Amino acid sequence: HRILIERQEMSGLIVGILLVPQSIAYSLLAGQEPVYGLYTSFFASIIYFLLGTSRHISVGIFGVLCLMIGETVDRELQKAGYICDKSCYAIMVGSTVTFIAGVYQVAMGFFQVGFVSVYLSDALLSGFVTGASFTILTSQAKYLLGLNLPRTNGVGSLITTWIHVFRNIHKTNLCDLITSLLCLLVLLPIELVVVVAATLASHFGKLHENYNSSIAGHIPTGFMPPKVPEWNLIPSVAVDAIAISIIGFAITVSLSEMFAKKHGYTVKANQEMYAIGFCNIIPSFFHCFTTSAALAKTLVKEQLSGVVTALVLLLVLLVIAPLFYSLQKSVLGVITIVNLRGALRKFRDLPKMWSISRMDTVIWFVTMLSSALLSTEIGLLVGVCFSIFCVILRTQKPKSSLLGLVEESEVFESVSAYKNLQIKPGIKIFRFVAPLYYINKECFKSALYKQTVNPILIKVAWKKAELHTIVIDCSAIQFLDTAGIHTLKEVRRDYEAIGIQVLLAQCNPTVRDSLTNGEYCKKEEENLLFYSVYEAMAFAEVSKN
Amino acid sequence: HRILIERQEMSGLIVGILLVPQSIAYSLLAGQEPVYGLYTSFFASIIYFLLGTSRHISVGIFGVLCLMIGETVDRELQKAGYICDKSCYAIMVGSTVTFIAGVYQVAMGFFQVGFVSVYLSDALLSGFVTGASFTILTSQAKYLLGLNLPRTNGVGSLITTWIHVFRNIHKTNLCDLITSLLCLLVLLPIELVVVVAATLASHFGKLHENYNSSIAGHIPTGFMPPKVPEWNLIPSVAVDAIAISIIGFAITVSLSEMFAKKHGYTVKANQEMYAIGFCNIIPSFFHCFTTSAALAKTLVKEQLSGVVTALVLLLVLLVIAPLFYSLQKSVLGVITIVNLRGALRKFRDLPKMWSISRMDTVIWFVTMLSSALLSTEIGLLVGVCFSIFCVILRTQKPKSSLLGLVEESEVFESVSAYKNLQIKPGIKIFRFVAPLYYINKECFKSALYKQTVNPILIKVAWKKAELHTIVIDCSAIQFLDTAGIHTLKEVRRDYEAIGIQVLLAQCNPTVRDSLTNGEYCKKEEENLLFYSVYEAMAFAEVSKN
Repeated sequence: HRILIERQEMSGLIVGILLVPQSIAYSLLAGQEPVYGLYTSFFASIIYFLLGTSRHISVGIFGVLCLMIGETVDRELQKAGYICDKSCYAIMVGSTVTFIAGVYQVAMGFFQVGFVSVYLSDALLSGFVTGASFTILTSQAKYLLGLNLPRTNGVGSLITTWIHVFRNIHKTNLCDLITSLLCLLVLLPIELVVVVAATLASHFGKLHENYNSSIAGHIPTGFMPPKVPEWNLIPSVAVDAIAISIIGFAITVSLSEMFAKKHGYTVKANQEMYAIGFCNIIPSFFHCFTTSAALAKTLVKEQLSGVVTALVLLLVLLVIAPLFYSLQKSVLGVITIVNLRGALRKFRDLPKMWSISRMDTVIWFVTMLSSALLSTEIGLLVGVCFSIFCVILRTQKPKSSLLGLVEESEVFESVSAYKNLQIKPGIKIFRFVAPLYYINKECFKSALYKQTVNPILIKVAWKKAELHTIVIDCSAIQFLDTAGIHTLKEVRRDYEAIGIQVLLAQCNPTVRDSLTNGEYCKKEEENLLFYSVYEAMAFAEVSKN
Repeated sequence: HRILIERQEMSGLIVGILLVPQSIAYSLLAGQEPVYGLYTSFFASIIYFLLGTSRHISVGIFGVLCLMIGETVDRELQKAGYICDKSCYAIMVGSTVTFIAGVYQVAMGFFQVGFVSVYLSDALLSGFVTGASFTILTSQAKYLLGLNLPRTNGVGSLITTWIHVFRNIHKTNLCDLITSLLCLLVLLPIELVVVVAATLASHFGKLHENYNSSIAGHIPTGFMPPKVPEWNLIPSVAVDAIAISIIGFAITVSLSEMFAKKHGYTVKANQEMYAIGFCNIIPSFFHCFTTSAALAKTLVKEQLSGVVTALVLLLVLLVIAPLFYSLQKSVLGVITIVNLRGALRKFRDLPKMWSISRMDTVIWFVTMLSSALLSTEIGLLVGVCFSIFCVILRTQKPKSSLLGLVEESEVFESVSAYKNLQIKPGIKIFRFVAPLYYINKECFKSALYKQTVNPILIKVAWKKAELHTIVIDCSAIQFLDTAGIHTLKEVRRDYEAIGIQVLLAQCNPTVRDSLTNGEYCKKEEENLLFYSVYEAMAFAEVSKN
């Protein structure tokens, strides 16, 4: 009773006016002069308009990217202790990091090795974004309170800044706090009106006369010399540029793909990789720090309209620049806070994530904690690795149950999950859902010994002094590592020694090849491998009689 | 046409005489006085006899363990630049590492958290052992040549020592080389005769008169004060002790289990963990450096006989000690080389490993290279992580094929691997062997779009301007992460929009719960989930007509 089978041989003005206040900071947070953030936004929009495929996205300054480049800039400053002065040296450092990141992105795009973008899960990404949003929140807290705490960096930056704030809660400006409260209650085209009102009030009332920290005049136009990167700092920033490029292009391709799935569906991942690479090389020579697809802006916008944004930026870089100076830094802080509100709202729908899948929620929380309390790069690395390990954990504990026959059908279901299932005596069909390899080898052996009889104990009892065949269903066993071949041979040998016959059913072609290479089936011994659970069970029934 | 199923609610003298020459070195390699290796062997045998369960093993000095403790000792010496003198300080350092490793082992045994022992595969272990064997070979090369190269440590120790040897190949003793050649040709109870002859020749001929480096007199007995560990160096050695304890107890349990499987089969893993823990704490207070199950000795032996070994050791520690001094260090080198021959022979059977499984062979080679060229601890870590990643790689590229019906049966086989399979027109049964999660989501979508039609392209062609149902077999899909739920919903939506009906078959109970929680099945929409490939295919056949 066997079957023989043979194998084969426009709206841009809004964003453009939202980007002006949304840069000074993302530039101040980045630790550079405010006009250079505007340079970054302008060059990013212009470059993406020249070449790009998203057709609905706002590439440019990305909070998290600015935070990472700022952390790298601060570390390089502390290492060097810095013509170069202060702003210029940091700006060159940022440009060097940008050039290296763009080179990495373009190399990955050309090599077609962009598969490294699949290790992010979007849950790791949401957690990482939320952690960075909290980090930006604490960074802007000192502008919110008009404080003057010393610069801090490294693991535990969040808690260190918070405890410094607690140390000198007092001795504030008390005008920045008041205007921050006013801007907060207004915010909760609102941003444009808010910045206009704040600028008008600061200019009319002479806020800086009361020691209120405000934005100084940023040099209009300028930037005439296209200073190339120094390239001596290349080794000192390469490791940071790796993570910067990975995050930037992964977020860009994710946003492009999601918007294309919304409509159009014409986004080519390799083309976006090329575009984000050239959005970090050509601008890098033009005093820029980074570029990536911005989550919030994209929401504000929702690529010709992008040109409009650039135009507005150019106007702000041509004649509207003095209209924006002498503006209190607290307004930039509250603007940053209300833009991070969008990423912060992900907390509200935490139960929805918990209901769908628990391990993902656990990965999300672990990534959040590692990317907020610890450093950003360490947080992302902890996230990617934790996700890879979680896949391993699912294999280590694997569903395993006996199988029962469904009446008037050949369907074999799980008796531990489905009721009214018939099992004839002397036949036990074991089912192991996960792959069998070195990790769950002991678990597979223990589960089989528990559901069925234990051959070793019964043999030792016999030496001191019902069930006759076992049908091991391998339908769900995707691969069998060297340890698996040995485990299966050992199981068969023990059960043969006790007096039981072990039958393998529904084996994958790959598992069949692995068993054949391991000499499990000997030389056409037969009665060991079967193509269906039903056929093997009927064969056992015949063999018993 | 559906089925309704409801869910449930003696020989010891030989080893003892082989251990004397097999310690001086494993002590010299460890960077300590030779008599302390004998102390370690004696205390290990005595402790394991008092408590233990292997009943066939030779716990004691393990080459790799001695190498690791010696590397830690050398690094601590360089950090401190060292009453303490030279030998005593290093000995205290080793004892501290031993105490910390024993504490770690006993804590893991008590906590029943020994599951961390399942991440080694025995292929990673074989590669790690081979790499350490090469490291010991290069370390003993300088005794083989009677050289005097300066001490080296860190990543690239092997190549650095080799290039130093090349730098001064000349200016050798030329007597140590000759006696090493003689011992080599004799070796290739042989070891006992060899050491006896070497000692007799060295004593009679006055080899050290010709600047031949020989073993100095080691203090007989002694060790009366049980000097407790300093405990100030505890933080400086904890990270090394972690790896030391993991390797030691994993090797011990592996050897105990394999020998028990050979016969007896009474080894309890937790009891062995406790024993190896107490084999590194009580001796640690008695001037010992480490303890683990030795691979080679065990072969020499093959626990009452272990006592015999201790007795011999005690005699060597009582009155036979001066019988062993003034013995050329080259003899110890050749003895170490011929004992590493056993681990080196694993190269000969490399094709056998390649035939059984290729990825394991790749893991073995990667671990070998990382544990020989780079440092030992970095090699082991590179091994464990690489193995965990390799499981991920198998999922990223997953077998995927269409399914065909087997004549006069309900068996559905793979048409890409099995011939003479019937597929009626308009039905395509896709099979995805690996789990569906964030890693292979794109691969699953691409494979399905390739074998069947591509809904997005056909829809865009229709907008610019045969197959009617798809049965997705989920029998091998163990788990569905949040991304999987979204991918399946997107696939169903696209195929519904084009005009095709998507059917899921043989879903696991866990996958059913995941789909239900993700609102894939809506509210009893039916005709979406089926318990068998046959039932869903017949339902499609009826629905077409």
